[PDB]
Amino acid sequence: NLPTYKLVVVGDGGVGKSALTIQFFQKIFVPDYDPTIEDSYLKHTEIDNQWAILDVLDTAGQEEFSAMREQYMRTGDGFLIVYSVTDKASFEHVDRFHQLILRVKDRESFPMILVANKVDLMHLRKITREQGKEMATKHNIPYIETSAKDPPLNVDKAFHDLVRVIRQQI
Amino acid sequence: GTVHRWRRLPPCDEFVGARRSKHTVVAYKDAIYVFGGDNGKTMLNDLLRFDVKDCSWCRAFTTGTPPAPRYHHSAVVYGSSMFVFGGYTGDIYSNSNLKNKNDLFEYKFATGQWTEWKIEGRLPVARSAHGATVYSDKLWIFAGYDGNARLNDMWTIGLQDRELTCWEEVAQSGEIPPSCCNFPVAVCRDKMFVFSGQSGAKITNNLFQFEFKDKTWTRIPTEHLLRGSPPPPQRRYGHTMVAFDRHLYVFGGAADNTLPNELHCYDVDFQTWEVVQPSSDSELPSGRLFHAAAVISDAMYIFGGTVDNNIRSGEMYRFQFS
Ligand SMILES: Nc1nc2c(ncn2[C@@H]2O[C@H](COP(=O)(O)OP(=O)(O)O)[C@@H](O)[C@H]2O)c(=O)[nH]1
Ligand SMILES: [Mg+2]
Repeated sequence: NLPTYKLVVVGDGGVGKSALTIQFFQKIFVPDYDPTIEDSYLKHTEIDNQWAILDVLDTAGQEEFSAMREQYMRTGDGFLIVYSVTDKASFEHVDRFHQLILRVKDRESFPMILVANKVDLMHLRKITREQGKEMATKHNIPYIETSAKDPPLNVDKAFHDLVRVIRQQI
Repeated sequence: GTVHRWRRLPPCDEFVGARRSKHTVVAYKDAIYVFGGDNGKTMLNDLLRFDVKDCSWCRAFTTGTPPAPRYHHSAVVYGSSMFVFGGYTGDIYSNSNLKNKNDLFEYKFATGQWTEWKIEGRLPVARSAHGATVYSDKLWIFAGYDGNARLNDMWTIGLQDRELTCWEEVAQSGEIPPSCCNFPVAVCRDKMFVFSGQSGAKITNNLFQFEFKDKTWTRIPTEHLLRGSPPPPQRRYGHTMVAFDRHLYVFGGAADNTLPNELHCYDVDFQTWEVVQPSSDSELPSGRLFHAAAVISDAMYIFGGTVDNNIRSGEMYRFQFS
């Protein structure tokens, strides 16, 4: 009887969803992963001394959901809304992804964590910490800054914290 | 009547049926039958009929309880009946009671009768976005998404006697296509053909061919750029593919976050791809996905789908094949 947590990584194109997922599961930074590939990953990890199965789907594409994408978006236990601190458009679309999850889930609130990625790119950073932290506290969801480029930053914590959010509900 | 001409046929009237996607279209006699789908708010289980000869829409006559409202199901025509299998069932708006299906419903065309084939024995796993076709008095369903992962299995069921029939898993051989869903299937010559689809990390523009006799798959070595041949169509999902006169016609689908409206044609015998040039008087259909296609006489018919901005469509287009 092991618990399974279905997590979905959503965000604009290029924010680093594939980089983060591959970093989290395969412990390697893979630059320029195929932007259209949308597949799922599986591990058994122990969070807070409790074993858990992690079922993560790296989303891709903005058109209508494939049968796989849809059922993941409808049954997912939590979502990682990811934007790039170098792409102001991705930040303005956090609201779009936020509304999408609630509309699909038909809920007033759902387990979500705002993820600011590519923090390593400091010279080209466009969105500050207060900007992202305000966005997160606006949607009443946690905020984590991440970087999938070696050495990775908060990649494991981001996914683990999402599980923790799920465990501390209802 | 101009050859190789797109023609915008009368769309499905709003009072007949809702503009939809993820529906199924089946050709029978001189009419196209639309079943199931997604109108943008709920699932559907109505049955529409487009009379090709005079371009008239109507709700098809149905008696008996139809299948539960669903989409991403399959529909095939065997003899004088339409067979619905699989799909996605539940309540979309409230996001509840969602499940894939593995049931089998028959729609008798002459009487409009809905009968459920309550099949005994071991069933194929409930799935959506699977592939399906009818060949050798049997229903063939292949691949799809089951809830946890994509599939690459294949099953048959005899459609001759409802009471004396059961499902059988096909021991496939050859290069089985990578686990896929949301792909079209067409039978030409005595082979079943599958192009692209949503296959995760293995998403490609490979063309697979399944010869029923030896139950073996073969990825047709294409893009013989050595021969300078035209390239294969871009990898995509949610597209349609129909067979007519030793050729496969691929249209629509979402390809790398775009909705191309090019018409691709694959010569099965010569293993060559081409882009069909529509006549000057053609009414080019917009790029779409999750639409549906069928063939009547020497013309292809496209209905529904999702166009740009997640807009459901009720348009019906006809491409004159010859
Ligand atoms: N410097 C840097 N580049 C990153 C990071 N994460 C992703 N990228 C780059 O962002 C681009 C697209 O990211 P990708 O992994 O494809 O993510 P996706 O497009 O959101 O699925 C590639 O050029 C990656 O190398 C990161 O943490 N740091
Ligand atoms: Mg990606």
